[PDB]
This record gives sequence, structure tokens and C-alpha cells, in this order.
Amino acid sequence: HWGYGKHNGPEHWHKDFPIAKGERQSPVDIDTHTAKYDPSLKPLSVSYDQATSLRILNNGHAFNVEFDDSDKAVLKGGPLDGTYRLIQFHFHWGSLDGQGSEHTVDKKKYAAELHLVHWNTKYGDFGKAVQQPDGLAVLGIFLKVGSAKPGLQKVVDVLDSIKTKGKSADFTNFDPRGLLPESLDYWTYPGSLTTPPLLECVTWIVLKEPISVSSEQVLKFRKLNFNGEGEPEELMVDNWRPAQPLKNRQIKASFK
Ligand SMILES: COc1cc2c(cc1O)CC[C@@H]1[C@@H]2CC[C@]2(C)[C@@H](OS(N)(=O)=O)CC[C@@H]12
Ligand SMILES: COc1cc2c(cc1O)CC[C@@H]1[C@@H]2CC[C@]2(C)[C@@H](OS(N)(=O)=O)CC[C@@H]12
Ligand SMILES: [Zn+2]
Ligand SMILES: [Zn+2]
Repeated sequence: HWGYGKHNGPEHWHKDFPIAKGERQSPVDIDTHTAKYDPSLKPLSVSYDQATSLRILNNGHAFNVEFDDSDKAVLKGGPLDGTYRLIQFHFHWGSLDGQGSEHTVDKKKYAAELHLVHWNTKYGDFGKAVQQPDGLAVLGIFLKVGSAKPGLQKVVDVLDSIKTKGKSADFTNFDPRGLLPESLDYWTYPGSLTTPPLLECVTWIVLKEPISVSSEQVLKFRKLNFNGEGEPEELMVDNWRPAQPLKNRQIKASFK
């Protein structure tokens, strides 16, 4: 079963998922001396007021918060056509503050990265959406260690109750607006799922401004287990895929 270790990690993925060496694989390094400011890029339209969080789950790769995708949390605008519905969010993080993000900015690795996953509604269901180049829009947001993020506290406090693979808790009344920074300045490029099946169905939208999270908050991420309860203890850390080659895609910025 795929994972992040020496024996099942990103370097083994191409064997079951040959697309791993594709033309638009994610994440990528965002090189700012090559990123193209695009004045035509619209401001992002995040509408999360109606988001209906359901539960949080430890899937053995990370923990993910599922939403009711009817409920009308939607991402639109920015570089996107049509309506993308929020279906879930999750994080990738490191074994120390100095790494854990998937995207990098001039090779800088952040402590973590939040991904808010949305799907294009012309495709009827998530499953069909992922089979299309414009099937998904993932909003990526970096995490740096600093002051606490109040909107994160419910997430981290619940982690104690979902330590091992397959564990879930109820997670109603979670407002994902609280995971957002001040600015919605962004980079964007066509990419992929950063986990298997690595499908090239994603319009990546990566925010310029990281959110500040406390050391106390990020530490809780590192107490999760990859393994199931009663299995050999595998700590859930460094669950990130390294930056992939851009292969001459244009990363467009909405700010200079
Ligand atoms: C393959 O076809 C489909 C899959 C899914 C759906 C509809 C489909 O037609 C609806 C919800 C999708 C779920 C897949 C697992 C998700 C992303 C979950 O991610 S997760 N927990 O990390 O495995 C959260 C929401 C899930
Ligand atoms: C094709 O249908 C499915 C897809 C997935 C799952 C189950 C399905 O039935 C479970 C894991 C799902 C993954 C989709 C991309 C996720 C959310 C990834 O999001 S990401 N990193 O932003 O590209 C991380 C976990 C991935
Ligand atoms: Zn799995
Ligand atoms: Zn992710």
C-alpha cells in the first residue's frame, strides 16, 4: 500500500502509477524570477459561508475533513471557469518545522501545507471530475510557525481522538474561512493530485500569504500515526511529495 517511506514513498509511485513522470505533475517549486505576473488574473472567489463540515478522518496518509458538497461552499473566479465545490481539506507536514510543504517558493519549504480540494460541478461527481484536466481546483495554503491560528484549533484538538488509520470523529460546524490568510494573492498552474492516482486533473491555486500556526499546533500534527491501532507504530510525519519538474508550464502570479 502506497505511502511516504523509503519502500513505499514518492520514488516507488511511478510503478503502479506511470503518470508520476507526467507532463503536469504536482507539487512544483515556485521560482519567482520565472513566475509570470498576469494583470488579467481575476481575484479569487472563495464562498465558504455555507460549508457543511461532516467528519474528520485519519486515512493512513493524512487526516482529512469532509464536507457536504451540494451546503454550497464553492471556489470560483481567479483563473477558473464554472463552479468548484469544496469536498474536503487535508494537510501535508514535516518531521521538523523546516520542511513539510509540497509546493516550495524559491526552494523554501514551509512547516506545512493545507489543501482545500474542490471539484468542477459540470462533471456531476468527484469521481468523474478527476478524469478531466479541469476536473479539480485545489487551493494550497502554506503554514509557517508563529502565532496561533484560532480557526485551526478545533482541527488540532480533535487529532488526539483520530490517532491511528481509519479513526474518525464528528466535525460539524467547522468554518473553513478560519484557515485562510488575509491576502488572496495567488500563483496558479495546471497540475496533478500529489498522491496516487496522481491524475493530471488539477488547477492549482497556491496562496502567496502563509497562515501563522503555533508550534503547539503543528506539534499535534506530528502525533498522528500512519498505522492502524494495534499495528507497529509509524508516526505520521513527512507525508509530502517533493517538488516535481515544471516541464515548461507557466506559473502565473496575480501580483508583482
Ligand atoms: C471515485 O469516485 C468518487 C470518490 C469520492 C466521491 C465521489 C466519487 O464519485 C465523494 C467524496 C470523495 C470520494 C473519494 C475520497 C474522498 C476524496 C475523501 O478523501 S480521503 N478521506 O482522503 O480519502 C474525502 C471526500 C472523498
Ligand atoms: C479517484 O478517487 C479517489 C481519490 C482519492 C481518494 C479516494 C478516491 O476514491 C483518497 C485519497 C485522495 C484521492 C484524491 C486526491 C486527494 C484528496 C489528495 O489531494 S491533493 N494532495 O490535493 O492532490 C490527497 C488525498 C487524495
Ligand atoms: Zn491509502
Ligand atoms: Zn494534498
